[PDB]
Amino acid sequence: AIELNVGRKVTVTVPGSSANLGPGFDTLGLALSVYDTVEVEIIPSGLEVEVFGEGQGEVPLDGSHLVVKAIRAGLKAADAEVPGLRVVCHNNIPQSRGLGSSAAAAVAGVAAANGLADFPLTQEQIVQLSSAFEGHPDNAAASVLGGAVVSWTNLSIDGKSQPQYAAVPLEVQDNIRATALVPNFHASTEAVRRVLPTEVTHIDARFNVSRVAVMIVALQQRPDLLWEGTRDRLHQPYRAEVLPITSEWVNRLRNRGYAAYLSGAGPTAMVLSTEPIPDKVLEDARESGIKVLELEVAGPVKVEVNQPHH
Amino acid sequence: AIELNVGRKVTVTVPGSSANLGPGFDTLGLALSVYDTVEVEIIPSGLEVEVFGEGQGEVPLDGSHLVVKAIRAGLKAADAEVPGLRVVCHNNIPQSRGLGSSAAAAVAGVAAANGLADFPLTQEQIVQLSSAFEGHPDNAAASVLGGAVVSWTNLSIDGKSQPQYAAVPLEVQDNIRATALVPNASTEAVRRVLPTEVTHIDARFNVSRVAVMIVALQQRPDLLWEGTRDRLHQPYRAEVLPITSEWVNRLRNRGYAAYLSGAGPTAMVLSTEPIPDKVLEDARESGIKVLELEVAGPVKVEVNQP
Ligand SMILES: [Mg+2]
Repeated sequence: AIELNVGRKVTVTVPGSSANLGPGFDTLGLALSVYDTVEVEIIPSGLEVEVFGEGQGEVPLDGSHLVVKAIRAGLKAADAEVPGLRVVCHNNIPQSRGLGSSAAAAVAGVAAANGLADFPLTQEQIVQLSSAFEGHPDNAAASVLGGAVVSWTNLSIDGKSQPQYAAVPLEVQDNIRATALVPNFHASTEAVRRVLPTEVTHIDARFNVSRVAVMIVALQQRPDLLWEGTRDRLHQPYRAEVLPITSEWVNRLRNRGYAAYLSGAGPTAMVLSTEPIPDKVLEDARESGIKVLELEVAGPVKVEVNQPHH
Repeated sequence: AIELNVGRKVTVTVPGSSANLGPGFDTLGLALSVYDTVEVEIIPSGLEVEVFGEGQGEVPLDGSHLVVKAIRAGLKAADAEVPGLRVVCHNNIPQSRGLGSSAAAAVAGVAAANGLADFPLTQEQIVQLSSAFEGHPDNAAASVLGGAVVSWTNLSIDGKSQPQYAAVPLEVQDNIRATALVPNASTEAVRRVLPTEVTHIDARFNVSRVAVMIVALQQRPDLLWEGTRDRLHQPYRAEVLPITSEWVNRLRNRGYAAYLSGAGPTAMVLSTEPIPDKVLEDARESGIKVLELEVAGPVKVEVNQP
């Protein structure tokens, strides 16, 4: 293993992301313009980790351990080692709201480690390493690649064998935007997959196959089809049971023609459009205690090298 | 939840520990005179965690997340809340070498949390909390109570929720010392070798020897040798840990009560007189870092700023 020098420092800016996008359960992801910023500096000894981003008076954020584990895993894959690390995080991605906070933290750490080692790893390797941690693969890929992505896993059966995680970028039309409606409750709990059935009808499976295909063309060239492409029968009807309020916001929005869907497993409802959502709709959400984020589709994780080369 | 004051600071000193002690697998534990120091201070905002203690040029140490996890769980149990934490660790307990570094970090965090919240927790609660992170109350209880301890990881209450962890102090003879032989290995998943079943006769053996061991620790150090014999984990770990198993055997073949500390790779010897240099230096040649330890007292918490 090559030893990296004291003073080497990078600054990683990683976007959050939204998964599923309606019918694209465990496969589609969309990077969003809300960011965690992770500075990593090689120091002579010790591990120093700082995490900031919570409101005044509130309890400290999560993910510091996740960023560290990801940095370690990246350094290993880069065949590099360090005598010491200082890690400083400014996290703006809302956590446990279905906006890809954990996945982004893993991506930041792998990408930081890669930058520190002068970038020996490929994008494909970064997607592999970051996806293996806590956050889902469709989120991690979005945070790495930017834009909209298709992701998939090959469960290697010879034998253990960690799964392959792969992803490819979609083209997104430049005028598509994303508006998040983020409720307060840290719920949903991990009982949103205990609600997913073991069996579905062939007809419903068929339905999702065609609507995910429609969603992909909607994203790339037909934003008038976003409403059709965000229909789902594989996960949202079941999760609606657990998130009755989020479901009412999605239904209300969809009934008015908005391409609304459940962000990941919730409770955030996301709306994709080419025009801004009307003020009255957004202020109604805000008065109800729902945070409104008027976001852009984000580009890829960015790694800036702070320490000059000589 | 009650909000604790900004500027309150505690300093926790925690001992490492040795588990099993031969036959007392997942039960016996002994606190040892090598320490971690954890300072925790409530600050206005954010989380700041620092861990130091590795040698010059070495990769940084583990356990910073464990200490934080433990502090959180201790704050929850104390029904306390904080706006921010500064956590600084100086660790001397060698990690992944059977000397209870992980468990001590958990103990440090819960104890720091307890002290920050003005000590509303009982000793028994602190054992429960800190043992939960490891599933190894023998190490955890040792670091909390000090001395030697008997712990029962069982009461897996009940089907299914959080198992209860408890322990009680043994009184150790004052002239009993511990000499650790640390290979300067430790590849994990070490229950490869732990079988699903074992013969009633081998089970018979350990039950009698852990009992001999308790008496040996309390009043008869001449029985340490007999008390440290095992047939429930050490012959199986001997497969994955040779050199360790050979240092154990050639020490037991002389006048010495040697056992596998935790799961290894450290070999530990309990005795009442110092081990001869004419054997220690023979170990230091073969890559072994020799550590002469005493039995430690309980985790200590200083409130350095009210
Ligand atoms: Mg994963």
